[PDB]
Amino acid sequence: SKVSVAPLHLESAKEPPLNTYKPKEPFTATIVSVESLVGPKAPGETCHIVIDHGGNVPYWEGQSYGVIPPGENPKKPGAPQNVRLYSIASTRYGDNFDGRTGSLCVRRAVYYDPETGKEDPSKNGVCSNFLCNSKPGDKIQLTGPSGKIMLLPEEDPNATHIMIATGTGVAPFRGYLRRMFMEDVPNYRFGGLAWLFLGVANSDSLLYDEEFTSYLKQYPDNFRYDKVLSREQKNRSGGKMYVQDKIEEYSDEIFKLLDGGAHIYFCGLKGMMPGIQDTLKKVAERRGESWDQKLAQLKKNKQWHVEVY
Amino acid sequence: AVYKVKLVGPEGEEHEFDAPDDAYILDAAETAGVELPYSCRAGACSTCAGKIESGSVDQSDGSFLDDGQQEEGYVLTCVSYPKSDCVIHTHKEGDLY
Ligand SMILES: Cc1cc2nc3c(=O)[nH]c(=O)nc-3n(C[C@H](O)[C@H](O)[C@H](O)COP(=O)(O)OP(=O)(O)OC[C@H]3O[C@@H](n4cnc5c(N)ncnc54)[C@H](O)[C@@H]3O)c2cc1C
Ligand code: FES
Repeated sequence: SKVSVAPLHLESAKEPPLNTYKPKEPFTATIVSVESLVGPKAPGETCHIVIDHGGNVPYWEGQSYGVIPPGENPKKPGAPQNVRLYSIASTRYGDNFDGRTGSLCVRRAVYYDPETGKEDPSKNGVCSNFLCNSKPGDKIQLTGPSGKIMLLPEEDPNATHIMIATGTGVAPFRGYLRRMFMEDVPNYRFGGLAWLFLGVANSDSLLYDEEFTSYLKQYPDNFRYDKVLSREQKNRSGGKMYVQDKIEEYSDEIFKLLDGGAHIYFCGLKGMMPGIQDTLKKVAERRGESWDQKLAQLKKNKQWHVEVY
Repeated sequence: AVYKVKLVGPEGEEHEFDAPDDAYILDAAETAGVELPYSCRAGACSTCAGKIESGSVDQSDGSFLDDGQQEEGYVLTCVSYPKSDCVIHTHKEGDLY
């Protein structure tokens, strides 16, 4: 059975909220919790942060939050830190089915001398460490919400959605999937095909596996889930396994869906796209199609959704 | 005050619409049925990059462009407030590096 969520009036809005809070006057939110999502073998830490906005900074799935870390811009004295954007990883109701909180999936950005391999704390990510270092009760300068590119197309409750993600790129999909399968949303009964491809470094780096594996059990006919552990698996030629390699294992199947009107999304660091595109190019050609033309058509049909950074 | 913002596509296509001085140009344009390129929509990238011909805007809510790029006339339309009538050329992301 699905989890009851409230308040339902959060379904009433016709247009998504945008820029409810700007940098000059951010909303002061409160940290509800912070937990590491990875094991000891993960290259670095990625944490789950729950934030209490009290219903003041509501949002729609696929959107992001702005966070302004304390201190002054190191590049502009007297000026506050630039806002860092973070893809909201929770549905509009939040992990509390409250409609009161939202969540972020934050990768800790750290610096290591290319040689001595020693970390220089003075050179690591300000906002990401600030976030993952937070404790219950800490205040956070919140801006937004923002974005429209990753809004989930709901006109067709039986539409097909192929989700390709790497690292923190899984964030918006965690939002989609809770909405399609875990939450009891009367006006959105997903009955299509949700397919999630997630590529990470190793299994200790998997993000929300118990959650996604859970959908594979509850909705075998509506959810497909393929993982790629780059530092533990290998592709056909012996090199590290990447998401495009897993996408390749289902090339014909994936192109059918796209040809049938399926939506495809990409999210995570931008260095994931080059390989993805090359693989798509080679797959379209092994089928006799022009990739440039197909991309142009997919975009035309509003089936192509990218949120890399 | 509400100004008139005139946009120029990468092929001479033009669009002139009302733009409140307290509304981002990207939003003022979409209100008038004008489709413009965008990504983050929060002044963190260059996808919405544009270049001033005449007029001025306040895009301090943005942080992707450096002083030099802004000196040349480049503006992030998703976080730009028109400060007067302007003429802006769209799809300039390709000029940024
Ligand atoms: C639309 C959008 C969505 C995003 N979604 C997510 C998300 O869901 N999860 C996520 O984790 N991130 C996301 N990001 C990225 C995020 O906004 C930040 O860019 C990221 O967390 C790094 O910010 P930071 O403040 O930690 O680091 P910054 O201080 O900005 O530093 C950037 C890099 O410079 C390094 N550095 C700093 N000083 C030095 C020095 N002196 N020498 C050498 N290196 C140095 C840092 O260690 C770091 O790796 C998103 C970005 C956008 C635009
Ligand atoms: S869409 Fe990214 S800065 Fe405007």
